[PDB]
This record gives sequence, C-alpha cells and structure tokens, in this order.
Amino acid sequence: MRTHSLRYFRLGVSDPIHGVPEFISVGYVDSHPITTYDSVTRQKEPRAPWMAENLAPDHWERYTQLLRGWQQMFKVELKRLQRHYNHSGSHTYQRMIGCELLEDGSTTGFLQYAYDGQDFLIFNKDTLSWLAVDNVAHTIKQAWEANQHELLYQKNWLEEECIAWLKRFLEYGKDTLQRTEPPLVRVNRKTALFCKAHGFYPPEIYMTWMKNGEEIVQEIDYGDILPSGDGTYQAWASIELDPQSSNLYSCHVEHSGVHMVLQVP
Amino acid sequence: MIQRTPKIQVYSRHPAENGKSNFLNCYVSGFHPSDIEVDLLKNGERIEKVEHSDLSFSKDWSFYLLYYTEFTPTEKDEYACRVNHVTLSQPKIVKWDR
Amino acid sequence: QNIDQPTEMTATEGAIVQINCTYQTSGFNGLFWYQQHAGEAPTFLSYNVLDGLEEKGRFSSFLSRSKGYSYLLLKELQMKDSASYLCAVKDSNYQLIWGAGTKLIIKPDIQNPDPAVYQLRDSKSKSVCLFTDFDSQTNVSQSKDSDVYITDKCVLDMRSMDFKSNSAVAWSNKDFACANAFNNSIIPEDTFFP
Amino acid sequence: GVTQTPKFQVLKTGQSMTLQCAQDMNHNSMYWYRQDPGMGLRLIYYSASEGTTDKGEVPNGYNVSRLNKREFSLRLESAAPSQTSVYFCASSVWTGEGSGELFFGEGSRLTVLEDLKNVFPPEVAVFEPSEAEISHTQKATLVCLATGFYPDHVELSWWVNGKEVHSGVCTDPQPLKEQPALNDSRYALSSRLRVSATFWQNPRNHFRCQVQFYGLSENDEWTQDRAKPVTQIVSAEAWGRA
Ligand SMILES: *[C@@H](C)CN1C(=O)CN(C[C@H](O)[C@H](O)[C@H](O)CO)c2[nH]c(=O)[nH]c(=O)c21
Repeated sequence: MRTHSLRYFRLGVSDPIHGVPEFISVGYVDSHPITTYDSVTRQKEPRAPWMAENLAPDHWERYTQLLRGWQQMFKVELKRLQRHYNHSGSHTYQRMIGCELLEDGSTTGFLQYAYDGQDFLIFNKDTLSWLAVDNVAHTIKQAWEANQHELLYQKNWLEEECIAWLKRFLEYGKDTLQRTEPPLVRVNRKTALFCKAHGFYPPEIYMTWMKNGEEIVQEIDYGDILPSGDGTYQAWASIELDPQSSNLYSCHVEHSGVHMVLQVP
Repeated sequence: MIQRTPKIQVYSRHPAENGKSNFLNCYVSGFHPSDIEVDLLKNGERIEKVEHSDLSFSKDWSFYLLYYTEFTPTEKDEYACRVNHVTLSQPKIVKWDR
Repeated sequence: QNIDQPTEMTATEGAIVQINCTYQTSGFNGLFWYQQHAGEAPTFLSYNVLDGLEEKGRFSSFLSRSKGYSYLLLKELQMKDSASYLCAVKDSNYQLIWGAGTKLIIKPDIQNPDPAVYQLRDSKSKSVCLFTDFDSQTNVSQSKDSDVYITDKCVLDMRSMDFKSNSAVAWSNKDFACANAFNNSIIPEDTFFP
Repeated sequence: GVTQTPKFQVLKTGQSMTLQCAQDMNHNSMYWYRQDPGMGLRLIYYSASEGTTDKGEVPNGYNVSRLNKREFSLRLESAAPSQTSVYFCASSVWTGEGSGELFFGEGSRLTVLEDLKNVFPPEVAVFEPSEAEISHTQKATLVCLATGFYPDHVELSWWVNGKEVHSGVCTDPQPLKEQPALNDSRYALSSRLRVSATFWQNPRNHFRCQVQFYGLSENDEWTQDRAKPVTQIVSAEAWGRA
C-alpha cells in the first residue's frame, strides 16, 4: 500500500458572523472528508457515502453527544485564552489530532493546538510533554502536564486507537481511498516548457526537469497540486528554454510507485 | 494573530477546448480566518448556479475551498474569479489565463 | 463486550491479595478500579491506559493491553479494606463498561482464640445465644430448623484496646438452648458452654 | 461533593417518582446509574454536557432533565417492581476524557411494591451481656435485634450516653428474612457492641440501640387501622448493672 492518515480538526471562533458557526469539527482520511459537525446543526454527520453505509446510527448518535460536549469544552478554552491574552473581538482556536500508517507498517501520531492560526501547543507522545510556543501556552502546559494520566491516555489513543480507527476506515472506503488512477502527462510551449499532468489519484505526485541528466531545482517553476473537482488532481512544472543554447530537456514524473519520463525532441 | 491572504487559482477540470462542456474551478487556499466570499464571473457577470465544496482544513491551520461551475468555453468569453476576504479591502479578481 | 473478575475473595488480615480482571472490548481507552464499601458510594482508585505496573501506597494496579488483563494488588491488608472493587474499562467510543465487581473479605488475625458461647437474657423479658471470640478459621452454617435464626460471622474492633473478635448471634422462640445452637457448623472442640 | 436525594424511598407499582441530583464541582457531565446484585453498574441516562441528554443502556421507563450545569434529575413516570434497585448519580469533568474519573452520590435505594400493606417498622430489643462472658474475658458484649421489618430500609446505630459510638460495633451487612420461604418475608438484623467490663458495670452508663427505618412519606395515603409505617426511629436501651 501507500501512506494513509487520519486527522480530526476543530475550529472555534469567538465572535461568529451570522451563519458562520462558532464550532466546526471535520474528520479526514488522507484527503477525503469523512465526518462533520458544527455548532449550528449540533449533530455529527458523514461526508462520504461509505462512512454512512458502514457505521450504525448508534455510532452517530453517540459521537453527536460527545461532540456537543467537546464543542462546549472548546468554547470555554477559547475564552480562557482570550482572557489570558487580554484579547477582545473575534479569535480562532484550532486543534488537529491524527495519526499516520506508513507503507512499511510504522505509525506516527500528532496532536497540536493553534490560536489565531498560530502554532500554540504541540504534544509529544514520546516524552509525555507539551511544547509551548509562548508564555500563555506554557501556563496552559503547566496545568495540562499536571494530570500525568491524561498524557498517558493521549499517547495510547494516538498510537493505538487512532490507527485502529484509521485501519477500519481504510477498509470501509477501500474502493476510493486505496484506488489509483495514473496521470496523463503532456508537454507544452509558452517561451518555456510546460510539463502538465492531470486526472491522477492519489494527489501526491513528484515532477521535475532534467538538463541532459542533471536536475535543476533552482530554475524550475513548480505549480501546486490542485483538485480538478472530479475526484482527481492536476499539477504542472515549467522551465525556461535557453534560446542562445540548445540542450535535451526531459520531464520526469513519479506517482504511486511508477516512474515516467518524457523527452523533448 | 497574523492573518493569511487567500491564494486564488483559476483553471478548468480538463484541458480547455471550445465547444465542449467543461468545468471551471476557482481554488481559494491558504487563508485565515475562515470567513470568505467567492463568486465566478462570466465576462464580469456573476454566475448564479455555482457550487462549492465545504470548508476544509490544512495542516498549517489555514483553510481552502473549491468553487466550481459547469460551462462551455468560447474564444469570445473571458472567465475570472472574484474573492473578498478580511485581508482584502478591494475584492480581488483573477482571470483564467489558458 | 464483557468484563470478568471474581465474585468473592477472602484474604487474611495483614496479607496480600491480588484481584484479577480480564476485559474484551471494542477499543480500549483506559482501565479503572473503584472501591465501594457496603452501602457506600464507589470511589476512584486507579487508572491504567499504558502497559505496566503503577504503585501508590499499599495499592498497586497493573495493565497488559495486549493480554486484555489487569489486576488490583492490595498490600498489608487492613480490616478497613473489606469492600467491593469494581473493574471498569473505557471502549473506543469512550463508553464506560462496568464489571460485576469483586467482594473482598478480610479475615481478622485472631491472636488468642477464646471460643465460647454465652446466653443473653431479654432486657424486657425471646432469648439469644452469642458465639464469640473464636478463631478466624471457623465458619458458621445456617440453622437446621426454620424458626431458628443465626447470623453470619461478624468482626468487631475495640480500637481502644487493640483487640478484635469474631461473633455470631442465634435466637429462637421454641426447646431452644445454647448447646444445640451451632451444631450445623464445625465448632472448635474447646468451646466453652456455661 | 455530589448530592442526590432521597437516600431511601418506597413506591407502589404505578407511582411517579423523581430523584434529585446536584454537583458542587462545576462538572459538565452527569450520569444516572442503577446498581443491581449480580451485574455491574448499568447506565440509565447521561448528560454529556449542559443542555444535552441521551439514553444509556437501560432507558426504558426512565426520563431525565439536565436542569442546569448543576442538576440532573431522573424520573420514573410509572414505577414497576422490575425497577426496585439502588440508583447512583455520578458526575465527571468532561466526557470523552481518558482519565476522567467519576464522582458518585450517596446512592438512592428504591423498593417498588404492589401495595404498601406489607410495610412494617422494626421492633428493637436489647440483650444485656452474659454474666459468664464478663468474668471470663473482662469484656461485656451486647446484642441488638431488629425483627419483623419490611422492606430492607434500616440503618442501625449504637448510642452510648447519648453520643453515637462506632468502636467495638458489628452490624450484619445482610439482614436475613424471618420467613425465608415467602418472597414477601419480613427482615431481621442483629448487631453487637462490646466494651470493657468496667464500662458495663458502671450503672451511670446509658446504652441505646437505634434502628432508623425508612417507610411511608408525608403524602402517602394510609387507610388501615394499624398505624402508618412512616419513616421513623425505633430504639431499645439498657443501663449498667452490678
Ligand atoms: C467522529 C466519529 C470523529 N471523531 C472521532 O471518532 C474521535 N475523535 C478523537 C478525540 O478527540 C480524542 O481521541 C480524545 O478527545 C482524546 O484526545 C474525534 N475528535 C475530534 O476532535 N473530532 C472528531 O470529529 C472526532
């Protein structure tokens, strides 16, 4: 297989605009949203058909109740931060928890929080400690590190529960998460050389240009991997054609364990 | 409390060929906070039936969105995306340079 | 989804007892032990979520997530430790699953047994016989005739005198005498009937 | 701590009943459990946070109301014998925590009966220490008996010279039945208080055995001629002797 990830984000806004919810929690597997909850609907729902097809209603009922309390937890946490920061107005509290299952079977886990989109606190499941970015975080870290039991529980969930959850979802959406659609790669002229690739999943891809067999990272203008909106992705990389000279340029693409090369005449 | 302004890319689902129905995508990414407003312009005119993904989150605490609408390209038509954000006083327009 | 722990365990005063617990749950998010005395509120004792032994005073708690097994260990048992110990496990949905519990009985260390049966007369003249001071090894069985009543072993603590003794009460209306009281039980041979 | 009322209650099949529970600890989660012999605690309903409640494992015949952050009330819209149990209210700081431990109330014992006709307060008698025991052990052992009471809603205490004593006391944890054959049998319970024979021989010493019985409440209709078995205290006493 490839590497797969399970992530769970929470967003809190102190002064919501009409409609803009004051709590949103969305779950992802790799890049696919699987779950969503917000302060308005106040209920948790799947965002992928294979999530609903495979999870009993009592599951959604149960986690809906949990998220309601977690939404309340988040509201209070954000208040204390704003009080600590002596901040007023609208402010954002965020938290991302998740794990990775690698190709070789090794696992990773992470947990971190952010205030106004700023790295605030980062957990370390290998030292059972928190990393504070400023004094306000350290004050929170002092308290959080007190309940040594919670840190231990954190480690267990990240290392075991998260992976078990992620493995479960991988099978549930096998036909989508574990699929592969190879990219279609073409070369253009614009005057530079555009090596474009479209319609490929998974989204992770590597593209680069070679000068007769030697890469030039500095003089290559890469494009972002954008979503085509049909379930696949697209990306491109350009290079400047030296007019006073003439070399043999070639486009190289790596995607889902396949290496592919195109050569310019 | 540093804000991040959105990154607006305009492009199409598949390579553009006039006369064949395609999809036009506006990908607004890497902005903060989450309050954003996006519209798709047909020669400067708003497009009513425009769909968009739900808000989505990035590892670096930013957010991203995909506004997309069905269309058929013509050499006569020029297409661009209009986005307003808290980090923008003047709403920004990004043309689709194919 | 089940939790398994013994029903009753009896251990001697000052000894060590190890209450076992085995769990099978969809996910695991920690294993708790609660103490709950007779007719009392349960109280938290220990939480384990990673493998290994955790020690705190006389009590110690061990978890083996792989083996789906845990145990509460009580050292230097005291009479005050007689209670029920509740094994509870949190599942993948944070739902807390309670075991049936284990009732712990601490036998006092009868230092100088003085087995004997005495008769007490009604303050406002039934009548009762008292089996007291016997060794903790002895056990008392129910009566042989309905309409004849006996209570279980009972341990009192005269904390002022640092003295503890066992006792049981038998009474009836019939015919009924203190010598015939406890015939259904294995009584010490040197028991004294005045 | 966690306060839940009442400690005891007697209900006739088909009655309505509500249990009060409040927590001083500024917790967000509260729980209602029923503990029954043979099996572990079973959750009835739970309030993961203020303004939200959900069924537990056995939500039939019960309902709950998260009145505020502090109170979580449990209702029996119609009582049933299959509802006779001990109900514990608990709270925790949050749900979804790993190490979040529970905080239990004192517990509420309910006994639901077809009719209140069989509710009888205990009869309490006290037996003076045996003469043989005093001269053999230098210690006086008293015995107290509560007979013919129903249901098992008693709390036995010893009161030497007007102050409750705890040292040298042993009360049966399980009250045995007078007529074990019947399931509607009266219960009987015994207790022992032991003191130095010096204490017993002093006639200026007053010993009282108190049995607190929880029976019919203030708005319980009573008809039959025999006196209402309301919640009450029955005691028997004795003084020192030669
Ligand atoms: C809905 C089923 C998605 N979930 C989860 O399944 C669980 N989860 C993890 C939870 O935060 C921790 O394990 C616990 O608090 C200890 O750190 C979760 N978390 C979210 O923040 N949002 C979610 O939607 C979920």
